[PDB]
Amino acid sequence: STNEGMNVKKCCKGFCIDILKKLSRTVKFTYDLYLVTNGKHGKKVNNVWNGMIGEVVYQRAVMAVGSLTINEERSEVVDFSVPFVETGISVMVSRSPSAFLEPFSASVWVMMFVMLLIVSAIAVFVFEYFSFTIGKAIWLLWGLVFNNSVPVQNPKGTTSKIMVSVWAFFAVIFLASYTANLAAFMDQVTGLSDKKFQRPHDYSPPFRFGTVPNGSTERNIRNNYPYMHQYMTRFNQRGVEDALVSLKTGKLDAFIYDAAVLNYKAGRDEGCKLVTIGSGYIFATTGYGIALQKGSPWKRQIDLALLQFVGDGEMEELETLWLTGICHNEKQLDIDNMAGVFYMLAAAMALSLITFIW
Amino acid sequence: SFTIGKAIWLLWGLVFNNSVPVQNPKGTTSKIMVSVWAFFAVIFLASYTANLAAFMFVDQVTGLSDKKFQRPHDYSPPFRFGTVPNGSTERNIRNNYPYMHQYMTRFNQRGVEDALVSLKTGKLDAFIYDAAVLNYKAGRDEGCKLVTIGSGYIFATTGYGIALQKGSPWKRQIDLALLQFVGDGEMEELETLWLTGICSSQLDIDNMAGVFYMLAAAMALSLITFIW
Amino acid sequence: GSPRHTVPQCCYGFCIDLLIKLARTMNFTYEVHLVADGKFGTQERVNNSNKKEWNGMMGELLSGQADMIVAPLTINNERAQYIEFSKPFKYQGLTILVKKEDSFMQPFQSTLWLLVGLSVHVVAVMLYLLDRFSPLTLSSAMWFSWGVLLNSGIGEGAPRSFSARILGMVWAGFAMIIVASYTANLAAFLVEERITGINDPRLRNPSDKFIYATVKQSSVDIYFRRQVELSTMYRHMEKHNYESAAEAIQAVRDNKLHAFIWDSAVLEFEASQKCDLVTTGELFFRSGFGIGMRKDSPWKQNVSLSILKSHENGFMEDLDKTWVRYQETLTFENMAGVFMLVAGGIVAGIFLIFIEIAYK
Amino acid sequence: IIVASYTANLAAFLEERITGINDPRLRNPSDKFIYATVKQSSVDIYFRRQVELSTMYRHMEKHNYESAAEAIQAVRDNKLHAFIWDSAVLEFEA
Ligand SMILES: *[C@@H]1O[C@H](CO)[C@@H](O)[C@H](O)[C@H]1NC(C)=O
Ligand SMILES: *[C@@H]1O[C@H](CO)[C@@H](O)[C@H](O)[C@H]1NC(C)=O
Ligand SMILES: *[C@@H]1O[C@H](CO)[C@@H](O)[C@H](O)[C@H]1NC(C)=O
Ligand SMILES: *[C@@H]1O[C@H](CO)[C@@H](O)[C@H](O)[C@H]1NC(C)=O
Ligand SMILES: *[C@@H]1O[C@H](CO)[C@@H](O)[C@H](O)[C@H]1NC(C)=O
Repeated sequence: STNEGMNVKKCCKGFCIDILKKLSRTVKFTYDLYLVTNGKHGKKVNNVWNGMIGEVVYQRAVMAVGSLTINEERSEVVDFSVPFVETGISVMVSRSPSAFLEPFSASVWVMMFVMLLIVSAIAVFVFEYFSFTIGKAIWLLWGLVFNNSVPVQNPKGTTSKIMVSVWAFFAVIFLASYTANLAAFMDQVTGLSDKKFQRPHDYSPPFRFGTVPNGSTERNIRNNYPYMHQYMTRFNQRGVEDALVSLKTGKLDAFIYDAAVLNYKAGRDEGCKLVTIGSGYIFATTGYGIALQKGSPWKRQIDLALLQFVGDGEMEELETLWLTGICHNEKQLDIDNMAGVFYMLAAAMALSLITFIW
Repeated sequence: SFTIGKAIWLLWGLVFNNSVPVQNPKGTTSKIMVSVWAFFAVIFLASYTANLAAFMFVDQVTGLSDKKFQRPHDYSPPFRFGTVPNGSTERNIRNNYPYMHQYMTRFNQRGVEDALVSLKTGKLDAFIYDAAVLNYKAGRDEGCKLVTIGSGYIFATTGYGIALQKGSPWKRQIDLALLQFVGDGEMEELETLWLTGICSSQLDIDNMAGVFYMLAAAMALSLITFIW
Repeated sequence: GSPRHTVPQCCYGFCIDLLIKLARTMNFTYEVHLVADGKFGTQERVNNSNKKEWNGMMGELLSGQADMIVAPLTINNERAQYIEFSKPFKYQGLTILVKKEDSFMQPFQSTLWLLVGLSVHVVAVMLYLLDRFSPLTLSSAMWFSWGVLLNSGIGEGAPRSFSARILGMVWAGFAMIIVASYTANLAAFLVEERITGINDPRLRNPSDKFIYATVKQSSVDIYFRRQVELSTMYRHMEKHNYESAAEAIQAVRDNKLHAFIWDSAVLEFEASQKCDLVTTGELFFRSGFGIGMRKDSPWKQNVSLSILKSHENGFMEDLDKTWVRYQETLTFENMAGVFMLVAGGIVAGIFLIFIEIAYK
Repeated sequence: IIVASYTANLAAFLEERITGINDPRLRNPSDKFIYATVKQSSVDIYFRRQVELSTMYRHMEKHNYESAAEAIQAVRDNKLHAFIWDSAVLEFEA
């Protein structure tokens, strides 16, 4: 209800704090560090900025040592340094066979055996109307199913050859359907113009996706597609930690955020569960910079210090040490299917032993 | 025992597994190479079905992610594309892809209507232009053979505005006039008055041509076997 | 590589003939020595007092072990403020070298093939034992056991299978469902190589397939390190640092590379030499290459006038005429190993047939 | 070879409309995407009001139907793919 507050003293560490300490070693200036109390990174609401942009532009701060995104409006209001790291954007998703005889052929199997007995009875009737087709037509018929060059007899009847030809055509189209099923049995979003992000009526389960408020990501969306910003407004969320809890519990499907930071969150994830789509291929691939005031004489020394920090492997050492590498990306041969075929083969050897002993 | 000079048919009929069975000798000689040729025929038919699965009228240009615009060495027919010389379209290309400007600089053109005449006669393969004017010209084209492939998928899709000097006080009133022009459908009325435009089991549409070529080859071979 | 092996050998080529032209224009005696390493030289820190030094040719020029660097020196910010330069004689850009060129038996894992072989062996043995214990015998049993699996047609008969027709029909269906599953998952398994510039979204975050590197501690690596917005490609190139360019050519020839940043006309000359190294139609980083000269001296002016004499005539055109202008289910490369293994199987089968004829 | 092409065709076989209200592949149609509306309708006025309905207005003017019976005859013969229409009438006709 009021604007009264207290100056709480808090400790700071991380990557940008190491950058600030190395600038205090190089440029040799006394640092006056304080956290912003206005809000997030920045979004202009009726010619009123907030956050680090509101501190730098409105003559309340000198430089932005911490991490700050770069777009057109922030390149217009202030001047950034050189991009020392490639941190673009990406989308976080949720990420939360036995055999080919019993789960696939269960209701068709009985009718196919009924058709087999009908065709065998027709063959017995043709053989007895006008040479082992009295009761032993099962081996002949299920050998002509596969047609593995098994000669049995010389067919002199026209009816038998017509039935064998029709059954062979049925076996050919059944093998074609079986290979089509085996071909049909074998990411989610592959572009910014995907059919899913424009309308969730592509599939049957609905999903939600949103971004963070008070940031330049919303302006980067509105500079490309304002309707994507409208669907984000229809799918609003609370914050970064709240979206993380919604991804852990399942209340959120996708989440548009940075590229390398979600890679860090994927690497520190327990069980390597939250995995981004690829590694950030066809996204914007933006970078981070150091924003200073327009007309600052200290900008050249900071730029030379950053070129000294990058051009000797020290920035590579900082980006190797302060980043994670546990969870990697994208973690013909099958095991269980021919195992179940081997179980059915063992049952076939059991049945052959039963028919051999009696 | 007709496999003295007729071994060609006996070896080439063991591929499509419906040949007449020939009595092999009892010395276990022919059956091993018959089994080897049979396994070779099985893996050859497997590779043929794999090639037919990897094979899967359609358009030749997909957009900015085409497999031709970077380097035409992969495909056999070459192509060419250009924009207006020393224009804003060249700078809009250079703001996104300088290599596109490098491949476009050697294939430049002169005039937009001259580029249309070059597309109709065959002196040009592609021309980058605004999609709305191309829709308006395809709506009035003689021949009805212009269907615009792509209208802003991975394209720019930008707008136009009124640019004044830096510091003009009339710019706010021009912005209010533009907000008046948008908020009543008058701008869309001008766009409707000025811009306009008019005009499965069927995948074997080219396989029957191959059936015709194989039938012609079979008739030619039957004529050769008939004359001698 | 070697502890101490430096012998007098013969140097010739482009820069040697350029030095001969320099000696022909203005008189000076020289002695050509080779540098110990194979690196251009970077601004490397030394182990004490926080000082950045050089190595290679610049490490010998500033230390007194060299007098003139005759090399394609890249004009940049670090090297122009230390020593003087000359007129750039070479205008040449960079480009990308790529390779424009099906797990059947030998790349495929060999557990199930030996399993099918031992399975048909056990089937033939137990069918022969059932032919012994009935409710050319072995030759006919092997003919039946290899004719069921043959699946193309054979002139055989029908053995006595009053208690063995079930085993034969299950083995026939078993062999056909194995070869059907094998055809199906190979067709599902086998159902993109180009780079075409540094402005590629696919190479912003590479992987184990997108292989691209450069020469270790080269001026091209210095220029790519100066480009701070290409940090991930710098991470990918620093993990595959190559010492010499011949190792890079040997790696890209033996299918260990997929892209390599190298000079354009040299790769055109290599395309004239070898037909398997053809680049794209791109050209970037047109940087002038000259001669790194010494301090204030009139012989620097004499060398500059000799280079200007080489520019005003067609001597560089003559070098370009003598070096640059002088030119010289696929079943072509994919099924070459298929052809070799099928030919080896044919030779082994013919050898077994001749041994069978010579025995019986 | 014919039945192998048949097998590959059935493999390529194994959806009547994508149904995207703002899908750019549906906003920008092709020669196969055929959709029309009633000529000079109030629904056409409301589509004229919005700004993302420009390409659909340029496509539906190529197939201007006079009455709704022509649209029913066109969608009956599997010629159309989209037709903006009232909901209770379609619930009656279903
Ligand atoms: C942005 O920050 C302001 C405070 O400056 C806050 O009131 C607002 O809720 C934030 N934006 C949203 C939509 O969360
Ligand atoms: C563009 O302008 C230049 C002069 O600046 C002229 O020489 C050239 O012919 C023009 N054409 C091109 C390349 O667009
Ligand atoms: C060049 O200089 C050398 C001394 O360095 C001298 O002996 C010679 O006569 C001169 N003439 C030539 C070969 O140009
Ligand atoms: C420090 O000394 C070692 C001795 O071999 C030398 O190789 C190295 O270049 C020096 N500096 C660095 C970069 O560690
Ligand atoms: C070479 O250097 C001398 C000074 O040693 C100078 O007088 C002359 O102009 C220069 N030019 C020639 C002849 O190469």
